[PDB]
Amino acid sequence: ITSGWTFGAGPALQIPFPMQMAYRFNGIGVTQNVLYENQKLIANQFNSA
Amino acid sequence: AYTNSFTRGVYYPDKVFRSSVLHSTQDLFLPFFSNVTWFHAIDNPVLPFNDGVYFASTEKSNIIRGWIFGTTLDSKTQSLLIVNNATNVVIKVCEFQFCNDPFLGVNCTFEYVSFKNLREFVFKNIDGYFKIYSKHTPINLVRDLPQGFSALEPLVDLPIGINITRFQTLLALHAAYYVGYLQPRTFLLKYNENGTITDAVDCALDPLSETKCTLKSFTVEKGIYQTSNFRVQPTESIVRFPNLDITPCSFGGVSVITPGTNTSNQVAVLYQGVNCTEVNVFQTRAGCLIGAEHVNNSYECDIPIGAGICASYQTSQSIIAYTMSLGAENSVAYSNNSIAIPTNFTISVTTEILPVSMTKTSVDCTMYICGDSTECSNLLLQYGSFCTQLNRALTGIAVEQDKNTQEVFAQVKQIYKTPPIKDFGGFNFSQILPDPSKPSKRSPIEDLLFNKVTKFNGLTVLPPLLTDEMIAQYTSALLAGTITSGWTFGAGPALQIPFPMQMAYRFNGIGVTQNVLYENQKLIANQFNSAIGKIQDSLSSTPSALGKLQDVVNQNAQALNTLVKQLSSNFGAISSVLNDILSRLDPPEAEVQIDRLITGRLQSLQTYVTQQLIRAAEIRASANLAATKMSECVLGQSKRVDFCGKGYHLMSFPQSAPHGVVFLHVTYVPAQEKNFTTAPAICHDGKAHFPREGVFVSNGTHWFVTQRNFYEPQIITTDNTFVSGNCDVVIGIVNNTVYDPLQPELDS
Repeated sequence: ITSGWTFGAGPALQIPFPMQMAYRFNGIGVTQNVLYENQKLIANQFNSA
Repeated sequence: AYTNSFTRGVYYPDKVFRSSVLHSTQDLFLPFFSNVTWFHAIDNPVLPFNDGVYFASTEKSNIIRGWIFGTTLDSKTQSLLIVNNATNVVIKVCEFQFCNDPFLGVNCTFEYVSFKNLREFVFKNIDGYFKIYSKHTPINLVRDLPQGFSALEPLVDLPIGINITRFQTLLALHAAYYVGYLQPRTFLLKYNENGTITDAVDCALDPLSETKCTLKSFTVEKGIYQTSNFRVQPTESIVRFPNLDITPCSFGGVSVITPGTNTSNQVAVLYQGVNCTEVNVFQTRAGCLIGAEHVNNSYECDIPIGAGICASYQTSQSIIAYTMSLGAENSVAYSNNSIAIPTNFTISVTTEILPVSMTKTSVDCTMYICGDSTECSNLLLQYGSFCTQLNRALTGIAVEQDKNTQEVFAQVKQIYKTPPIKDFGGFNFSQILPDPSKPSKRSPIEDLLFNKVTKFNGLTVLPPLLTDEMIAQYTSALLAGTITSGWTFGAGPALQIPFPMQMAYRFNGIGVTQNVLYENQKLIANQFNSAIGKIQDSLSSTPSALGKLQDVVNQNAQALNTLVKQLSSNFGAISSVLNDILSRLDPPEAEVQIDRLITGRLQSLQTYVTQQLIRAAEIRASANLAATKMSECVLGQSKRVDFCGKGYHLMSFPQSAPHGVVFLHVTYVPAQEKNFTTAPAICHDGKAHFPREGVFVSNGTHWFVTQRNFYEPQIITTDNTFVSGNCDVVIGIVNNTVYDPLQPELDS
């Protein structure tokens, strides 16, 4: 949770959670701004889930 | 506690010429704690007796001259009474008029008629005969006799055993006694071919010797073992039988912890499941310990004992107990405006070992069970073809082995070769490259592996079909194709692409700009060469890699030895030699002896094939995994996390091993990091801006953009940014300006 996947092969590097989530979303093939424009609703959905 | 005829006192039970082989024999021998003083008659005369002397010192005599005695100081029993003419003797329990005090001058047969020359004697009255053994060396000092390891070699004798009195090996040419303290147990011997051999070993000096005899070996290796189960002493029966509740007594194994023999010899003992209150003392949950203490400092596990506690040879080094330690703790600073970035890299080399196959054997059921006896056959045929179906199954697994080998190493269609010029842009691949100068065509690391890595009763071994030579040919061809053509040849025809842009492609595969390689070529080459050198040295130094292969080799050898040994038992039969069997004792109980033979080989050879079959299942899963790794990580590049080495994989080369395979992984690792600050977005002209790739950072007075695996600031333009939406909805935008790249062309 603290360092994403960075620590898996080297020294851990701090990085904000929303930026990590944006990296994940770009990984799946969606532009990053979508996360920013809906982050509150996404967090609500995640808590409900 | 050793003061010698040395570890003689092992007499030779018979003349059977065992040679260079282990065998432990239980016989009549002598107990511990033999001490004695020197007295007056109101410095070693006749000893506490049996036949000779004790266990450690040095001498050489020319001393003894005279005698008037009895060997038991009686002369009614066998005295050292010399009316024995050295060719014929007299020994008299033969009843003559005995004088109660002996004298000296100025029927009881040897021909057959009335000693540091360590000739043992004979008065072992198994039905009344007489004889002598013989060996030789002398006494001029405290005790002695010499050293070796085995019994000697056979020429002429007539053996029945001994009854004289002074425990042996004897004292002569080429007040009260003194002897030492010896433990009686079995005695292991090793009759070398040349016959320069004297000694043996005991089993219960201490748990060290207990392991020594339990493992049936001498070079006890570092580890933990359990000897014969220590039944908790049932001093008396239970008061429960006829003529509030009662619970039976416990029991448990006795465990021994020890370092290597050459390392040291001090040993501790572990008791399993027992309570010390109910039996140095170290009370623990596991049980009782000696030499161990609750020590504040801790380490990782080195010699595991169990129950969440591990012991090691530690403070010099001694057997101590410590609580488990996982590792150091760490934490990081996470904030809404924090970020870390690396700046430097490095190159690493790792290895990997896997088994590939196992040897093939065969067994001839009919002769193994019958000994090639017509009577045995015409009795045995009534049962069935179970042995034949066993042979069928064995043949099936034998062919399956070669099937697996061919499957794993049949992934190439065409062979290649390297050009005579080895100009490879500074890279020195001569290490893993085969050398024609050697008698074989293997690389020096393969040669180092080959040097470092080092029956007639119907048993047969089937040689395989593939040889080391063309296995090496296959490996060399694969390496040459890989280096010459990259990964293109794995999908179609051969295409030539040089190494520099080959590695440029590899770097680009992991999101790294290709100019980095061109701007660091010499550094990367030097790092690679140093890594190759250090892996040569590491593999030349550490010998602990080959354990996986050694395990299966020793497993098969042990199984074969066990099945061979099990034949020699009697299973209740009067004899084990079939010829004497049918000559004397018929098959009312030779039919039960062949029944127990066939059923004992049902378990033992169905389990030959059964643990060899579970072993085949394990080796087949291993071969499947090996082929998968071959194809995925050798013919291409894998995006899987930690599937092949640690880090970001770049290159892979396979190497051949006896019944195994060797891999080298080349990975990329970041080295140096620095702190920075970042923000999500920028609002220059009231409009939101986002990075096309990378991330936005600031040095404090300026703002830049760079990739996510290497630090390289860049000026913010519209080439790497795009517009989407206004600046109100987003959170954390900044009031910075983006430089317009079209204006300095428009003004010009």
